[PDB]
Amino acid sequence: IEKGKTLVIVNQAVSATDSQGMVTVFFELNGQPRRIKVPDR
Amino acid sequence: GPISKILVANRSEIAIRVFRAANELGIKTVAIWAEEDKLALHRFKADESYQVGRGPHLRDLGPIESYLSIDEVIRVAKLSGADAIHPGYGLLSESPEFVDACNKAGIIFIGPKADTMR
Amino acid sequence: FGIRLDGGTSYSGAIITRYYDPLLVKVTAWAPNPLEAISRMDRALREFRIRGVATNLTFLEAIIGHPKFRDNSYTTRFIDTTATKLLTYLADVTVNGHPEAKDRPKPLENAARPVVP
Amino acid sequence: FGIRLDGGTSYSGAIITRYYDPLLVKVTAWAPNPLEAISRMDRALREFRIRGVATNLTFLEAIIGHPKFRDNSYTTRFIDTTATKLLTYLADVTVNGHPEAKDRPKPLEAARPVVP
Amino acid sequence: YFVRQAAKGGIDLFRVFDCLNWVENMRVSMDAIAEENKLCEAAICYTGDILNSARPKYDLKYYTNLAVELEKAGAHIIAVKDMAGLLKPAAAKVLFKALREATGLPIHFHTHDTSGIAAATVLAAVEAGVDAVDAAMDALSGNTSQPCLGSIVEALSGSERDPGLDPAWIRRISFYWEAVRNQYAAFESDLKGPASEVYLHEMPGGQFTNLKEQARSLGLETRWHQVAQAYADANQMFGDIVKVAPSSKVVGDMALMMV
Amino acid sequence: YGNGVKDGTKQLLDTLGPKKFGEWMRNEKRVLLTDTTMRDGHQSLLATRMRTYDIARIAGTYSHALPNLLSLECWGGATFDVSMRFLTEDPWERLALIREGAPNLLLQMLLRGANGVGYTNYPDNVVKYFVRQAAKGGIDLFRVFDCLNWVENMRVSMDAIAEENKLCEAAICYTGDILNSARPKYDLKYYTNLAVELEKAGAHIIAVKDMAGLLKPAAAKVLFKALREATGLPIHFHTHDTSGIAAATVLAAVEAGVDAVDAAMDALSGNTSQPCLGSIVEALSGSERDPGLDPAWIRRISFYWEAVRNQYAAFESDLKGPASEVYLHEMPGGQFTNLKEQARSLGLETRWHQVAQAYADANQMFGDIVKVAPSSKVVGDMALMMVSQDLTVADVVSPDREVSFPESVVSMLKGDLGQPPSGWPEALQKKALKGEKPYTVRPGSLLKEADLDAERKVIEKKLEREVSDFEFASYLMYPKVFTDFALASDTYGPVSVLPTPAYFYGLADGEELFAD
Ligand SMILES: [Cl-]
Ligand SMILES: [Mg+2]
Ligand SMILES: [Zn+2]
Ligand SMILES: [Zn+2]
Repeated sequence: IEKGKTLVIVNQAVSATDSQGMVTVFFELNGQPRRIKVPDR
Repeated sequence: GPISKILVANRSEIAIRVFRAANELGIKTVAIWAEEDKLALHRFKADESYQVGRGPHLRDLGPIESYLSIDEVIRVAKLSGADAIHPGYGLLSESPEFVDACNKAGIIFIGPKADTMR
Repeated sequence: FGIRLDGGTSYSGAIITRYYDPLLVKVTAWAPNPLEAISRMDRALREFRIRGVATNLTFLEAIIGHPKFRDNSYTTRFIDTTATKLLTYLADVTVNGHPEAKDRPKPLENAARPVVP
Repeated sequence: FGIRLDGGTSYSGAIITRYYDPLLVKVTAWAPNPLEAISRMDRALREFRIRGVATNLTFLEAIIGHPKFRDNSYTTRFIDTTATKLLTYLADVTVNGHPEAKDRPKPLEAARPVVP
Repeated sequence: YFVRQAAKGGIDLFRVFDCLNWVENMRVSMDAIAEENKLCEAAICYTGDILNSARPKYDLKYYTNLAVELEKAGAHIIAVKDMAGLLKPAAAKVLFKALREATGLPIHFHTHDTSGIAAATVLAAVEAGVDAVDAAMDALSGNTSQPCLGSIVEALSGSERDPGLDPAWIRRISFYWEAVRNQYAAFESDLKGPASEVYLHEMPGGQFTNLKEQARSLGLETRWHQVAQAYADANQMFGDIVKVAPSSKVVGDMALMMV
Repeated sequence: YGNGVKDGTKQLLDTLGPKKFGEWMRNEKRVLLTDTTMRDGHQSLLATRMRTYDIARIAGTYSHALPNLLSLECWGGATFDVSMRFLTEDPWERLALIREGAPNLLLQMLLRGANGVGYTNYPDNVVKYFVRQAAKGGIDLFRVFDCLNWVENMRVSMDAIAEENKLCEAAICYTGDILNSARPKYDLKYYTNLAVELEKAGAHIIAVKDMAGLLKPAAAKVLFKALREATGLPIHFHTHDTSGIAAATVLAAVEAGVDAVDAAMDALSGNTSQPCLGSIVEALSGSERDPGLDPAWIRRISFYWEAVRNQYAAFESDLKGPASEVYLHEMPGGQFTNLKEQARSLGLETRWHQVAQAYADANQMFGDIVKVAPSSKVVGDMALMMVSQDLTVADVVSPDREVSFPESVVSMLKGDLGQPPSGWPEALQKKALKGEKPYTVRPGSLLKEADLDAERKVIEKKLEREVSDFEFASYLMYPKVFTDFALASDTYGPVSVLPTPAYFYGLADGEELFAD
C-alpha cells in the first residue's frame, strides 16, 4: 500500500447473499478480523 | 530499560499462555515455527513470527529438532529485535546450551541462570 | 486464566437467526484489579475470530478503552451522549468478478507468478 | 461457571499432524469444595463435542468418577493397575427405491396423518 | 497543455504522427514538443508499396518529400510508422537509402509482424543504414505486434552494426514477460500466426484482430474473405488513404456495412 | 471453386528421370517452392493430427491453382503411424488420394534413412522393401536424412530410392552456428564436405534440414554460396520459424542462389512450423527469382486451411509466438510441441525453463550431437530427469549416484541410432549402459535379413485374410500398431470418410450428415 508497509490479506469466508442483496466477505488483515459488505449483482 | 518484546522459544498453548500474560501488560509478542508448524495458531497469535529449520542456510531440520536447534533460536531472536527469551517448558527450557547462545547474543532468558541448568 | 465464557449457541456450522436476542457469546473477565479486568477483557475480545456474522467487539473494546469509563467518571447518560477501500475492491470483485474478465478465458490453474530477475 | 480453558490449538477443520504433543485443550475446573470440583469437571468433560479425530474424554470420565479419586485413595499406580446407519438407509432408498414399492402405484403428490 | 505535462511527467522522445499524413495537422504538437526541449520524432505512415508501379499515389517521392517537409517543420528524428507491417524487404532496401539521402536526420523504423516477415524487413532496413528500429520482447512479439527483439539481436550479433545488447538478459526479461502474459489469458486473440492477406487489406496490427471480433459480433464470421476485399475497396473509394487509428476504424465500419 | 490441369514437375520428372530432373532444378532461375502444409505444418503445430479427409479435399485445388509448385510434402515423418495409431486411418489411402488429386505435382515424403518411418532399426531388406512400396504408393521425391548425419547410415536408403527411379534428396541436418568460432565442431567445412559425400553417395539433390530453425540469415548467405560452389547438384532448404525470423533466412537463402525452399500455407505457418508461404511469395514477387505463384490463390487455400485448423482445437499447444531461446536449447520444431505437454503430464509444467538449460547441457554432455527425430527424444529424456531427480552433469556421471537412465538413452548410447563422428563419450556410456555391451558399426548391418515370406505369413494368418504389399509394408514398420488399426478397421468401416467433427465427436441430436 506504500513502500513500507505490506498488507497481509486472507480471504476467510463469504456468506450467502442476504436481503438488500449484500454479501459479506470475511478477511484477515495483518492477523486481524475484518468483514466487508458488497452487493451481489 | 524495560522488556518490550517477548520471544516464546516454544509452541502450542503454553506459547499462547505467555502471549496473553504478556499482552495484557502491553508487551509485544514473538513466535517461532517449523515447516510442519506453518499452521500453528500461536504463530498467528504472535505479534510477529519468523520461520525456523527450513531454508538455504540449513538440508532442512526435522520438525522438533528445529524447535530445539539453538542455531535457529538466536537467528530469530535477533531478526525481530526481541529482548527476553521465554522458553516456556519441555522442549528446550532447562538447557545451558540454550542459555549460552542466549548469552552468545546477549538476550535475557526468563528463568534461572545458565549454569543453574547443569 | 481469569476469563469465563457463557457459551452455548456459537460454533462452526452454527445457524444464526433474526427471531431472537442477538447473543452470540457472553464474556466475563476476572482480575485481582478493576484495571486488569479491563485488559483481561480487552485481550479476550481482541482474540475472538468469528467468520460469517459481524459483531460488536470493536464497540465492546471501544467502551472499555474509553477515558471516561476506565477510571469510573461515568454515568447512565454516558453512552446516549457518546486498506479498507482496498478490501472493498477485493471483496467486490471476489463476489461479482471484474467486467473485463468475467466471460472470457481464465488463466491456467496452475501458473507460476512472475519473478523479477 | 468455574471452567478455565487453556487451548487454542484446535478448531473446526484444523489439521492435527503427528510430530508433537497432541494436546487439544486443557480443561481446568475449580469449585467451592474438592468434590463439586469433580462433577463440574465431569460435566465439562462430557459437554464437549469433538469429531474427525479420536479422544480420551471417555478415559478421563472414567478417571474422575472412580471412588479412589473421589476421596484421595490413589497412589502413583492408580491407573497402571486399574444414525449414520439411518442416513445410509435413506440415501440407499432415495437412490435405488424400496423393492416392495419401487414398481407399483405411488400415493397422491399428501396429508401426513395427524394423531388426534 | 498536454504535451507540457507529458514532458513534465517523464516522456523524453515523442513519436508524433498524423493518421492521414497531413503535415499541417502536426505543427501544433511538433512546436509544443520542441518548446519543452524534448525529442520530436515525426512519423511518416507507410502504406501501399513503393515498388508497385500500379499504385502510384504512394510512391517513393511521396515519402522523401514528407521527410523533407517534416525536417522543415522541426523534427529531430524521422520515423517510418509501418502500422500494418506492409513495408517489404526489397522496398526497405530502397526506402531507407532514399530517405537517408533526402534528409540528414536520423531515421527510426517501426513495423508489425502480421505478414510474419517483418524481421526480414528490419534486417534489410538495418543493412540500408536505418538509424534505429523497434522490436518487442520475444514473449510479446510476432503476429500483430513487433518482430522478435531477441531474434533480431541474435541475427545482428557480431556484424558491423551489432547493437551489442546482452541476449542472456534479453532472454531473462522475456521469460518474465512470458509469465506476465499468462495472466492476461482473458484478452488473447484467436489469431494463430502469419497472414499474408495483410497485403490485400492493410488492416493495422492494432486493429486486424479487433475487426475480426467485430466481424463475428455481426455474424459474417464465414465471410472475413469479402470484408477483406471490401476494406480494400472502401479504402480505394475514399481515394486510397492512410489507415491507422482512427482512419482505419472508419474504413472498417464501411467494409462491414458494404457486406 | 476452371478446366483441365497444366503439366507440372510431375510430368517433368517422368520425362527427364531423377538425375536430369535435378539438373533442371539447378538450372532454373526462379526459386522453387515446396508447400509443407500437408505434413510438417500440422506435425509442428497440431501434433500431426490432421486427417485425410481435410487433406485429400485440397489436392485438386493445389492442382489447378498452384501448378508451379515444386512439390507437396505430404507423407512420412510422424504421419505414418499417427494416422493409424490415433486417427484410425490408412496412410497408404491418404497417399493414394493426394496422388489422384494432384497428378501434376511431385509428392514428397520425409524419410529417415536407417529406419524409413522407423520407430526402430530394420534389416536392410525391410528398409529396401519399404521404399519400394512408397514409390509404388505415389512418392516421387524422398527427402532422406540421418539423425546423426552419418552418411554411412543413409547408403541403403539412397540406393533403394535410386533403384526405384525416384528423386533422392539427401539432407544435411543443420545445427550450431557456422559463424560462431566458439563452436568449431559444426563449421562450414562440416556441411560442404557432407554435401560432397552425399553427392558421391548418389543424391539427385542436397537438402539443408534446419530442423530447429537455427540458421540465421547472415549464415544462409555464406552457407548456400559455399554449398553451390562445393557441389553442382541443386540445393533445397528446409527450416522452421521458431525464432520468428526464418522468413528472413529463407529470403537471404534465395538471394544466395538456393534452388528450392519449403514454406507452409499461412494458416499453418509460423511458430514451430515453417515460415509463411504467402508472405515469402509476396516478398519475392517482381524480383528476378520470382516464383510465379498466384497470391490470390495462396490466400484462398490458406483460408481453407484456417477453417480446417479450427476443427483441431484440442491439439493446439500453449506456445504464444517467437522464441529466441531456440538458439540456446535447440529443440526441433516437430518436438517443441510434444515435449512441454509431456512435461505437464509429468508434474513439471512450471519448470520447463530449467529443462531447456539441461537439454542444452545434456547435448554437450552427450558430446554436442545433431538433434532431430529420434536423437532429439533421447535428449529430452535426460533434462526431463536431471530436473525430476534434480541432477547436474557431474551428478549424472557420478559413481555415487544411482541414475536410472531412460531406455532411449540406454539405446542410443549403445549404437542403435548409429555413430556421431566423435563416437560416444566413454564414461557416461560405460556407466549408462550397466555391463551391457556397445557397438560402433551400422546397426543395419548386424541385423538378420527379414524372412519376408514368413513374416508375411505371420500377419496374414493373424488378420485371417491376405494383405496387400502396402499393408504388409505397414506391418514391417509397426507390427502392433498396424495389427490394431487392421482390427479397428474391421469393426468400424472406413471412418476416414467421415468429416472431422463427426470423427472426433459423433453427431448432435437431430443432426444430419452426408457421408461418402
Ligand atoms: Cl508397433
Ligand atoms: Mg536454380
Ligand atoms: Zn504500432
Ligand atoms: Zn521439419
